[PDB]
Amino acid sequence: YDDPPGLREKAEYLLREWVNLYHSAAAGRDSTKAFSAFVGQMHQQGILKTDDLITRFFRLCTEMCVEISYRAQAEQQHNPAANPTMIRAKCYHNLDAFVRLIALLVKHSGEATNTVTKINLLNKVLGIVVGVLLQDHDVRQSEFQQLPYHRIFIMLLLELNAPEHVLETINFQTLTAFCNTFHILRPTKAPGFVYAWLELISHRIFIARMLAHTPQQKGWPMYAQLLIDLFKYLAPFLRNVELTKPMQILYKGTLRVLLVLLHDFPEFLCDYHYGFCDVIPPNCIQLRNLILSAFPRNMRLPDPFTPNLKVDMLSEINIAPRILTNFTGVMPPQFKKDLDSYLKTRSPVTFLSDLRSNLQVSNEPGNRYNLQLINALVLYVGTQAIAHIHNKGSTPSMSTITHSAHMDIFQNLAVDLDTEGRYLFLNAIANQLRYPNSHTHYFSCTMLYLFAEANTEAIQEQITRVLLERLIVNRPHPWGLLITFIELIKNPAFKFWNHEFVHCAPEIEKLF
Amino acid sequence: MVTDQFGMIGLLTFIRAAETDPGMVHLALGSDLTTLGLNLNSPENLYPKFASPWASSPCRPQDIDFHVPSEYLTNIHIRDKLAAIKLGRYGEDLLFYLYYMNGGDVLQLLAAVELFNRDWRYHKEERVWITRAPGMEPTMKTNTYERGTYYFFDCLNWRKVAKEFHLEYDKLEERPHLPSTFNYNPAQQAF
Amino acid sequence: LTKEQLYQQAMEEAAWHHMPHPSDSERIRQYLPRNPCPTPPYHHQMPPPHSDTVEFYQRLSTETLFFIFYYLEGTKAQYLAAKALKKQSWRFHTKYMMWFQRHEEPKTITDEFEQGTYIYFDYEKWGQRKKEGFTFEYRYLE
Repeated sequence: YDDPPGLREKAEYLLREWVNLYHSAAAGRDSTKAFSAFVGQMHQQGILKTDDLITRFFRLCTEMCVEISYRAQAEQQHNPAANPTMIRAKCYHNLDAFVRLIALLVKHSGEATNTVTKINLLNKVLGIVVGVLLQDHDVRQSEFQQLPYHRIFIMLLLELNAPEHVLETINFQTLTAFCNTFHILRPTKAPGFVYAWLELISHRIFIARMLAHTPQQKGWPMYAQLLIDLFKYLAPFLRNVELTKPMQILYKGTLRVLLVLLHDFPEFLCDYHYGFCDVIPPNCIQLRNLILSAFPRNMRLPDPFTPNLKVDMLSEINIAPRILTNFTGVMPPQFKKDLDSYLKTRSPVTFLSDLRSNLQVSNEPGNRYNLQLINALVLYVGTQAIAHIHNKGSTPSMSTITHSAHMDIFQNLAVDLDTEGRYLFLNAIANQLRYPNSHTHYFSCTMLYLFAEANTEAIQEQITRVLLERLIVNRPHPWGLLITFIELIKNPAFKFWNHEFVHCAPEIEKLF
Repeated sequence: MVTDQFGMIGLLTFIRAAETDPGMVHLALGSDLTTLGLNLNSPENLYPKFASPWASSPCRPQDIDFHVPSEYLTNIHIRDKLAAIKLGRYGEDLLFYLYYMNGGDVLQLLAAVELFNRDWRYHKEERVWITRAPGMEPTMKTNTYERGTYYFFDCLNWRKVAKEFHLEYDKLEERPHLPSTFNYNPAQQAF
Repeated sequence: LTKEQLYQQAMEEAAWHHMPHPSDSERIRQYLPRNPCPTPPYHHQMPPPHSDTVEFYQRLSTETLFFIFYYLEGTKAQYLAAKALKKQSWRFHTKYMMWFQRHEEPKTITDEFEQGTYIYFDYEKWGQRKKEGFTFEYRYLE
């Protein structure tokens, strides 16, 4: 009922024959002749008659390659004495053949200027392989293997990134197709394909094409989305204390790719830090340190070791950072309405308690606080406060950020929340302590002021806990963070050493 | 004083726990990133030589599919006439090349075996290949060691250099052994 | 963990048993495939620094360069090796598919072809052979 009878035999014959031709003594011209002849026979077999039969053809070929891979692996397991190199060489044989066929079909689809047909065929084949992957994953489960799909995807990617004009004119749509493909194949959607998936993202030519060669940084949003998917998958396991070996390796890999992105494309991590932090768990210090340490290339950071004043960066303090993530949309319309209303009229005062009730939506087990809503609240209120101060006629200082509706929220959330809430809150504040700008300065002053005019000693203990925690770990360390922490120690206007938590444990006391 | 893990107590307990278990370091002290394969202190990019998320070393020139002229590709033409790969009939230069370039591979071990056949011995501590020098006999010869001028291979300058050594037989390696691990994958142990 | 997340962890644990091989990403190496193995710590786990430069390939012996050229087809290694050969005054022939060097200045030199006595590397016997009165046509050079 699936396919018309005899179709699988046609597909098998054609595929096998193309496998024979591809590895045959064939150079460029020979490949052109063999391709023309093969397309001819393909027409003659009545396959390219309709899009349906084409879909069936590609699907059958894909499934055949997959089953060949499975047979190879089973053969390897039953006979461990067999050379694994040849076992891999069979899969490589058939898969490379099929991939080359696909690439050649895409390249010569329609006329030279006919990019639409080529792209449509690309998304067609890709979608087909994706469907086969999902079906195979759903039916085999633990028996699922990634080798065929992995090789197909990466080899097709390499084939379509070849240095030729036709592929160059459609490069962006190609990268788009591969991006959509990789998004549909999310680790939360296809767990057993995770490793290869990462290798599909962190691959050198894909990173090069997405973040470097693509002009106007148009590839940045898509890659950012893929990274967000990875972080989403990693989040629930990283939040847990114990971490299994698979998760450990996946995490190490993530560290490596993130290190690469940090060293080569700091502006990318800089422009999209908010979403990443909005996905990454607060207890993961290294990742957030990799992301918060990102800052533009042209900027030269002042020495944090021996600071003279804020006059060295005074030209960059008035410069507002860039947030390519709509955080205001996270907030419910009514909540945002009341928020702006209070930020405008500073009334009523009950809005604080109502707000605290509004950011701990307890309707699902495990999670007690809407972290994203907290981050959104902190960032929005902060930016609004900066705007208000600037519109007033002055710049945000230690004395200019005080006694406002914006500060009332911070104070209230600081004193009228439990340890968890204030933990997430202070993390939300510390996430803005980065390279010299308006945000890092305002939130540094905010953090320090919250420490100073603190009701209980517990709040101070929490602030010190955060600022220290983000500095005990290995490099890298965010600039604004380090500065903000230094201000707690250097300036005697806080009486830091007079507190009890500093003299709590011998290890802690010896740490300072 | 905070009576939870959100205070300094939770932090110190996390430090101790991370000092105990290595699989819990992601939350506490974190791992040294400079110990990883890539070089963080490089003026140029490192992504074009980025192999895999689990690679402990950057790409080798023999791992980069560069676009060579069509005249260079001859494997399809001479797949029948080209001589097979025999380590025995190669020069020591080629042997050293196959040793140093193919790290973590069986080819390094095979090259090491051939070198071992050419009366070369690998010093485990000196991390270099050492052999006898022509006309040079050791000054002192004991049952545990021997010292004198020998020939070692400088890999930095890629040239055979003479140097006086104090070679202990324990520090020297016997014949290299070949693994029998079926379907071995290093990326599996990148935890 | 959620039920779904436990399923994800289990699946990842399952796929961990067969992680993608390093050779799954690169084109199929015909003569020198990547065959990983437990290498002793005292041995060099990675190649020496600056081994990606052409100057590093200049230090190599000729036989090594030919080895790289013939057994590492379509790689950067073949590129660097070929560069090192050309800088060492080695001309590559198209029809015979081998490198040649002037053993001595040829008697007859024209723009059509260059006939004389040269030396070459036989890929079949793996060694250097000398050719007398060899006509090196420029129709097979690029």
